[PDB]
Amino acid sequence: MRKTKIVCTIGPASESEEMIEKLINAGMNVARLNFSHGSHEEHKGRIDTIRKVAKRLDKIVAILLDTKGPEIRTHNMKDGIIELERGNEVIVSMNEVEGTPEKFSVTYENLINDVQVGSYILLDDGLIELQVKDIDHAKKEVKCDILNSGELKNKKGVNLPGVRVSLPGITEKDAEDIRFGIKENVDFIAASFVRRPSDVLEIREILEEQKANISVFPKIENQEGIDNIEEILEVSDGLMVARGDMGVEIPPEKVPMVQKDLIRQCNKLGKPVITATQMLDSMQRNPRATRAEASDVANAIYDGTDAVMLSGETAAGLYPEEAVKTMRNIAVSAEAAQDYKKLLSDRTKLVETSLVNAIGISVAHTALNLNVKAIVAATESGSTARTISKYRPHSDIIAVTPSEETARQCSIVWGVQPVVKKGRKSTDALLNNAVATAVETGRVTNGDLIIITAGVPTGETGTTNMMKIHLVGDEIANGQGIGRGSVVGTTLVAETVKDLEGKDLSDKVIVTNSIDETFVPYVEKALGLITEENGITSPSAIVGLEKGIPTVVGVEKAVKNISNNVLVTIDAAQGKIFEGYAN
Amino acid sequence: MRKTKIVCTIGPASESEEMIEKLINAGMNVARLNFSHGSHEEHKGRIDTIRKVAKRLDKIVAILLDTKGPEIRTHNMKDGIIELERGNEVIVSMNEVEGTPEKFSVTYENLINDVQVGSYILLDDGLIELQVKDIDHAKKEVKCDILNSGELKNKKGVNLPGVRVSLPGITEKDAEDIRFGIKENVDFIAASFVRRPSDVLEIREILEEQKANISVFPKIENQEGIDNIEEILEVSDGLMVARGDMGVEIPPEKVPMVQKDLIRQCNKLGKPVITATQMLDSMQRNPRATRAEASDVANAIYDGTDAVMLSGETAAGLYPEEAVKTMRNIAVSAEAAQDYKKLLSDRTKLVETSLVNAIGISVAHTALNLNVKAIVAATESGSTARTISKYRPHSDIIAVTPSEETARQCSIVWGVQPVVKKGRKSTDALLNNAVATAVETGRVTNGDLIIITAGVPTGETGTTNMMKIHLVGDEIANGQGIGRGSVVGTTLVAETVKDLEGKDLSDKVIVTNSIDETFVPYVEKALGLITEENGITSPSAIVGLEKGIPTVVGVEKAVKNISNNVLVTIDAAQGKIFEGYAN
Amino acid sequence: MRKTKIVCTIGPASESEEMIEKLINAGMNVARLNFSHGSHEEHKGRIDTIRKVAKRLDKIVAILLDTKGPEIRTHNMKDGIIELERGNEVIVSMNEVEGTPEKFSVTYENLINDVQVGSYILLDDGLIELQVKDIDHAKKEVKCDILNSGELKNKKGVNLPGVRVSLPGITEKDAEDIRFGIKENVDFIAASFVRRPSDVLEIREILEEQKANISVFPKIENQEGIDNIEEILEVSDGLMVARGDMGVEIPPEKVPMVQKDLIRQCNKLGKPVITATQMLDSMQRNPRATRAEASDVANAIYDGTDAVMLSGETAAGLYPEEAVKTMRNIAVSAEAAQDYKKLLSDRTKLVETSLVNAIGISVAHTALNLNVKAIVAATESGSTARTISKYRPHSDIIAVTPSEETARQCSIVWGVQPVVKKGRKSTDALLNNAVATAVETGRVTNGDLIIITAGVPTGETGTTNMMKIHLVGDEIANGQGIGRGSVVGTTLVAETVKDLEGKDLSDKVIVTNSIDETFVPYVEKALGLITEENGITSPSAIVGLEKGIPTVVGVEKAVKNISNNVLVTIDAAQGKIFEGYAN
Repeated sequence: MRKTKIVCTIGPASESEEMIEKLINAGMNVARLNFSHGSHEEHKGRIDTIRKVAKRLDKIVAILLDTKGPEIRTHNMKDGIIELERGNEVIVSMNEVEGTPEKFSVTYENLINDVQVGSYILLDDGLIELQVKDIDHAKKEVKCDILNSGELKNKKGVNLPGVRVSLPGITEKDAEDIRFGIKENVDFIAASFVRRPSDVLEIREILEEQKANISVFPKIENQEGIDNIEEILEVSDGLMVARGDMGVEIPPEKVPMVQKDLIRQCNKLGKPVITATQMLDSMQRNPRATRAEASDVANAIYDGTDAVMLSGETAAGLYPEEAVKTMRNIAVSAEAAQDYKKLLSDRTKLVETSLVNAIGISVAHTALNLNVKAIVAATESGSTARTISKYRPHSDIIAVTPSEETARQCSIVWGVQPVVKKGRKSTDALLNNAVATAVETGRVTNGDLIIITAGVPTGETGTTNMMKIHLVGDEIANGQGIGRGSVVGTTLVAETVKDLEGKDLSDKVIVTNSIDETFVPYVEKALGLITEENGITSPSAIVGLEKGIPTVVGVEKAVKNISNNVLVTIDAAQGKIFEGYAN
Repeated sequence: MRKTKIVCTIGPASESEEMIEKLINAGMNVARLNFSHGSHEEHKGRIDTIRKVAKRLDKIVAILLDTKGPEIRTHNMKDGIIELERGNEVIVSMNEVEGTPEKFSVTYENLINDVQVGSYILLDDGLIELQVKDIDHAKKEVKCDILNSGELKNKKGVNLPGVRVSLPGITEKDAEDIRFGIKENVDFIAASFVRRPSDVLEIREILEEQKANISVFPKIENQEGIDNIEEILEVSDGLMVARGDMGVEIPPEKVPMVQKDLIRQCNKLGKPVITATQMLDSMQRNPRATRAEASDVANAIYDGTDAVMLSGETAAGLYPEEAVKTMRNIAVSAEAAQDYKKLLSDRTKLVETSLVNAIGISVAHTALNLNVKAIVAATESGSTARTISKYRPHSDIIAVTPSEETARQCSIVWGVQPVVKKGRKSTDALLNNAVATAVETGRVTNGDLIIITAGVPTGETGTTNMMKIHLVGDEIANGQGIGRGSVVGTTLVAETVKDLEGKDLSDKVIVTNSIDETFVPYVEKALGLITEENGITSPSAIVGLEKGIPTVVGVEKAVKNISNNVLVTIDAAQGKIFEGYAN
Repeated sequence: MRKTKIVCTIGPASESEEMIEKLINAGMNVARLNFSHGSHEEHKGRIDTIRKVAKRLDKIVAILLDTKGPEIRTHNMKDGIIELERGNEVIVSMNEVEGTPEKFSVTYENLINDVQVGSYILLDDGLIELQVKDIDHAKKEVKCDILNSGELKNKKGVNLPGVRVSLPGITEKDAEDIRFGIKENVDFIAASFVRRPSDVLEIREILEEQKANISVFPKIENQEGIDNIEEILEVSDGLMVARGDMGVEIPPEKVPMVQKDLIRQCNKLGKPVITATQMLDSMQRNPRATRAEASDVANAIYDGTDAVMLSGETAAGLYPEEAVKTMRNIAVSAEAAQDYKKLLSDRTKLVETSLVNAIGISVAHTALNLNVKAIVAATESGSTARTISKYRPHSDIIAVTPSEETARQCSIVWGVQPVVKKGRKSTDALLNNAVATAVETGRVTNGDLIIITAGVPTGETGTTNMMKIHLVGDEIANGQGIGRGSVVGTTLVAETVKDLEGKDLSDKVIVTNSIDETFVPYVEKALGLITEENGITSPSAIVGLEKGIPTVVGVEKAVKNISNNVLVTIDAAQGKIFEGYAN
């Protein structure tokens, strides 16, 4: 019962074997490595630690590699710092220059081809905004009106509020960074500043060369990306919503509504979504998060995020463990109080009709109606686990897989708790393994209902194409059931009529030889009835059907075999009797 | 595509081997033997004929044995005929007497205990009604006011409009008649004048002695039976609605509404219902039924009947074949024009939540949404077939079974067409047999979608607990699919750009080596695209995703292996290519 | 198109006539006066300014008076500040004392009777929590274990996490404060720390004395209040959800879910809800709100709030206007992108069946289906407006009323824009006024559909009991309509066949004398047809019905009266022709 997965950025505060252990124990599911900073040397060092500490603690943690991305910086500035007055003008040179309140240079020389008169330009993560007055293609200079007078340090960022910014999909560095991911069988690549399908395909063509198999998760940080969200997902394995970065190009006021609609669009196609940045940022400095921050995280969950990400809190914060522990607690709480009927009801309408989704909706409704304890999803790739996870059911999801990487592919998916069991061949084994695996988790015992979905035969696999509903054994006794109902209650083995005379409340299922006239007054006071032998019109059978009591007759040696005062469940249809609570 | 099953009463008109053949060919599913008349000697003679002609024509026909039942006749009457004036009085003696306009005797001596002053009494199937004026328990005579002056022949029937008529459940004769049924492994026992659960249980205790296994179908002919419908079904395997018999005790005007509500209550619990009597009665004499009769039969179907019954039409009518042929035609027509969405929508609300029904509703919705050609139900008993049949889906039901009797048990169930294949053990074999059996019926071929429901493992069986969705093979080629859509259309193997230059309409999926710049103009005019080799960002792949065309790349030897101008289906997800139409 | 109402707390930053003007123009609908601070003298000064500036700008602004409430403070502390160690113990004296790390006093002497061993106690708005170790009723001292070591200033608050805190419903001050409200005909009283019905009734008995008529809105700040939400609303006129206050006694993590469920329970009964505190708090200091804050406000709206409240932002913040302007913008945006079908569908299921609600659900569905521009609700009290507002329709609500106070009563209700028109008597006048008032708002013109709901006759009033659908005039021409359809398009007055020969596209409705054979080819190319005279089988009439074109015949002087090239709407049923777009 945890559902929403926790991604953590590893940094100086949490390279430590000792600390990486604590974070894993505190719920970390995926390790982010941010390639904005650090050398391959450093990143490789942390990867080894995570692997090592993971397989000592015998836990499944994924590695996520976050690229730096293309960007539009300012070039160097004169005296290190430069100022810009508020009603004034500035010239943005496409050619490199030293910074002056008049002449001022940007690294993306092709800016002049993207903007036009009236377009806004933002500097130092939106610290001070400019606006395009004139464009001169001879001199290649863009003359602008300064608006929010502020200082300007050296290599500070520039943002053009969409504006089809025409950078490449990936930088040369990124291209080398992602081959380093390829080298370490890294699990996830979060791609930066994505904004058209091209930008992903560029990563995927580098992957397909080394037959890489890594999941690619775009970072949608501007309008062009928001606008192209469907076509990006078409080509992507998942998605990341960087709010901080987004809040520069599109107004803070509007971001939460945008966020909702992105997450929505991922839930639709069953792609995992990571909600990123500005989660618990005050826990770099403090040991507990502020209310405004807690609210934020919750809304992340209500909106429908497969996962939640900690940035600086864990990488270079004074409280990292606390940051993860807290992240978890908020998760569990925010989930506890939400309606899985609504959640389903929303997804039932939202997703499309397909062979694969048919089984999704079947397993969803069924799990909800029959109140199943666990859905065990047998997958080689992970797409079943996802097809089940998109419909968001209360039931715990269990992704049994033979692939150690696809296990880690699932650590980020909502609801799914993956185990790695060596593959069976035939369905009949597949099913029995499922049941085994379910129980060995401690998550289900004998009373419980389990639904087993998988893609058989497991050769072609591809789509998931079947489900079995399964009550986890295993009938204590059986015989001929009269009536169709059922109940639970503690036995009262009565060897004679006087063996239950003055010591009688309701709430019990009596276990006798047969029913006399002396038994018939006591039986109707009870909850159930099990009788030793008998047929269908017998005194024992007939009395149960008359007074609406679920009964079983012809029960081999009920008085000897069935114990006294032990809780039991009787099933009128089927004619089975169980160890204590079932369905 | 036939659904509603046809029961036929065998008689003098249709004992003939020649004629029983023609009725089987004309759609007969179940053979009614009415034990109101005829000797065991005769009934045994027909049973043999039916068996013999059935297993020659290699068809599954059940036998139904219809009991006569308890009844309340008049004793003999003076001069053979007697009359009764309209404003007069008559005495009904509980002691036997010769009939007189005053003194007049009834076989059910205990009538005096069931009626009271004011109660109505009906004579000769409701020819003339009386009403109770006084009761004398000394003389044991019930003094009545005659109301509808008519003649009165000897052994004519008497009906007390409910009135808990206190006859037994079965007569001595019936008790002997049903052991004769036990002796011939007869498939069904329609029990007459049932009205409380007792009355069935009396048949079922006689069955359980010889471990008989026969389905018992009550005949509900009066208020007490209508009133106890739920409790009767609780104990019964099915039901019959005798309208003629009912129309005596409850007003013709009201019967159709009562009928509806009975059928409804059977559909709820998945018990088969036979709608009986007054179907095509004018076809004893005529070669074609009247409009009023046709309308009747149809309403039977619209109301929801698993089966339709012919009485005298087939037993002692001049046109019997014609009566069955016509019964079929009306069935097919009345089904053709009904809405299986409504039908499902009705049952979705009407039936209860249970493990078994979960699979029903799953198989129902799924079959409707994905437009599956056939639901193959693997049963040993028949309950899966029925769990599937109650939700009434468009899809043909196919009950594969190892039991030759449970095959016949299904002949009467709506939608289900049973086959008898020798049992597999493992699920994996189970599934593969299903698919086999489906195809061997000629009812599904390769393009088609099949749903396979069954109760695994097949040991415990009891409940049905799983389903598999299955597309009947078998991918002509495969490779790397770009996009997620799909289409059907005829190939155009283009070995070069000029190989499709001037000979080009839309509606085709081109099969080339790769895409040049010379191909790109033609590709976007097409429906689909299959290319010889290539990767994901290739010219061939990229152009498809841009222009929304479903494509596959990396198709081993597409130009050589895939034929020209043959209809094909391409599946963008999965990356498969099919022989001609699929899903 | 604004819907969600904005309440603003007036303070030092916004007492100014100049600034109160700017806030009214920036969307303020209700003025909060917080009686936690300030003297009657001050509050009276602001009231006058609001009234004055309101009736100069000719706008309806309500006054809300927010009581301080009962509370449990600490008494004075030694040296002004005192500290408490983390694993230590503290004694909470029910008798006043100077503060010491050991002995420590609380103003609510009866605390000892509410708590028990194990109960938690919170200090300084949940800064440091304690827990009850022992209770001594002799000394009247509660011995506690300190848990979160922190400092403790003088008069700091104490909170017992429910715990039926047995304070009174109102303080003596509050009792005097609310009579001051009575003295200024103040519109709303937000009652603090409400938690049982008693607490409201205490305000309502003080009101009923002076026949006050003021709406009372509880502040639900703890479990006892959450738990009793239904019974409190039973007795209340509305509600406030103070999140800050709530977030002390119940975990930040859980509050959003609680909030939803409270708002839900108000929407159910049609009581207005104000979502309060922690909206845009960073706008005390900054000119624009943070993303996390925006998100919050939006969720307020998605949850279903009739109103949104600004506290310190407007009262003692540097940016107040900006705070209201921004509050508005977020509102309009968060509404723009929500589904009024869902909104209705949610309320349709949620609210109960009643005579009054019948009209609600009728006016709701109808407004959605027929896409009505405005619902004009004629009220004396305001309950119709509210009956209409609870079902949340897209249509603008217009509450026409004779009462200047009930106008202000509606300023806070979702959707409702109130006008004050002097009362009519007869329904027929009532209706015509509605239509007048709707148009005079500029919100509806002639093409538009208006629904008029009201409670007639207006004597008894009480419930709302009727609705009229009304198309805002006024047929340019009329005659005999053939067909039943309708269309809009620009006229082409054709005096002859050559008067439309070569100058012909589709998209027009031709207006001729009659139809020859020379006209019949051109007519079928058109959208509509209006002909000068003619009957029903005429050449002009017949051609329209054959080719499915909406037409009107017998139109007095169509060629002279109807202008050329002016957009018009023709209605086949009714036989009317309109000025340009209708229904």
